[PDB]
Amino acid sequence: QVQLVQSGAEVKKPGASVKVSCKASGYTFTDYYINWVRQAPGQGLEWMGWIHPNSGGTNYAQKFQGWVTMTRDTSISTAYMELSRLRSDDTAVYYCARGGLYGMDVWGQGTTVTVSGASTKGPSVFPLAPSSKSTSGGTAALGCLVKDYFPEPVTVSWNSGALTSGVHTFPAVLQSSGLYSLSSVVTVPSSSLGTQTYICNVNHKPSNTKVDKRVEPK
Amino acid sequence: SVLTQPPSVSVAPGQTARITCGGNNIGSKSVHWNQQKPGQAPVLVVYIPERFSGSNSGNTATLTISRVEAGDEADYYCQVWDSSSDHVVFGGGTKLTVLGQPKGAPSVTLFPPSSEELQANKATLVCLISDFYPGAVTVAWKADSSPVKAGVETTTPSKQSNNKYAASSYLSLTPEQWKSHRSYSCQVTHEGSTVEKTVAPT
Repeated sequence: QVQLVQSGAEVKKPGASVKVSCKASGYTFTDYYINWVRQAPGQGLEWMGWIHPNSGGTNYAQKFQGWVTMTRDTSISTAYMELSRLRSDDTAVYYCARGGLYGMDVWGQGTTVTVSGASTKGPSVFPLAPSSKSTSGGTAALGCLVKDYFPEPVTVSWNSGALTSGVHTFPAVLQSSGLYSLSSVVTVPSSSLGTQTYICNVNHKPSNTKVDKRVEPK
Repeated sequence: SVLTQPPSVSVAPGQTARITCGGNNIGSKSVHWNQQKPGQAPVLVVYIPERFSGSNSGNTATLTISRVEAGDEADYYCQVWDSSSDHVVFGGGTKLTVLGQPKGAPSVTLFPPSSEELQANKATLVCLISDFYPGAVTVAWKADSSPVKAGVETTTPSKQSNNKYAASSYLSLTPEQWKSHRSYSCQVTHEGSTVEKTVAPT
């Protein structure tokens, strides 16, 4: 099993630096080149450079010369890459593809680097009450508004994970203020309201915040 | 070296898709093809079924996929090795779309501001759009039949788990703005047809 496992997501500020590691498995780390590739959100693939783990020499594309530094630790079969003085453009997913000593086979799962001036902020959770208009043919639609948080992600469960059917959680909007907002709606039978309790469980680990909002009818 | 690809290609299920990669004497420089599905890392093909075959000659390289499935919807990148610089050069990428999926009209649910948010001197209108194909929507907002564009945040369409698309549009406004108008409306149009939901402070 040949694998490349990279470090977790990183959320940095403009002017900050970041280091991302790439763990190699299932093959001798030192007879295959290690390449790095950057993919901006919605753009194509962009080769950044390579490094050969035997002699540690590097080769950078001109665009990334000066602020990208690639190293490696042959002991733990890990490659590293350091982005310095980050910009909003550098927001992208960064991969660590393996290259032949002619393969260019096997990629890592990628690391997300989000550069932004927004500050870590927990969300304000508001219930989206059912009532009329939310009801359509005996089924009611109750929701939970998860407003003004940074950075991604949040997780929304219902009734501590006991309510899974009819759950539709929507991908978050990135407002112009730099904060995120999403909504999570459930469709329940209109006869269930009054006898059943509905609570949305919003977990936002980056801010160490978890909010259980009871959603009651009007 | 530069690598030029068509930005998008579309094919019916079971048909044959062809993705080209143009370059300076690419026919003698060994071409590799990558496949990237949304949210995942690229996966090398370069020929995973035998429906994928390669053909490099002259100034164009061509990846050919026979009997296309919906599972083949992905982004495809050609890749060559510029021996002038010991660099790896990628193509622009081609979006393969399969034209067999069933069309669908958008389902829209609009929520007024919560009382709790109004007690915080804030107000947000939540428009939730779901179960539409193809994934392209335009959202418009109205305050008593007068168009409104300030405070509008809309997501780009994102594919759901049922292989349809979903979006959401939010209208930010003040409590005195929300209670000053008779009603507000979220209008969603999709392939000419429009669905509208209205909500009022009463």
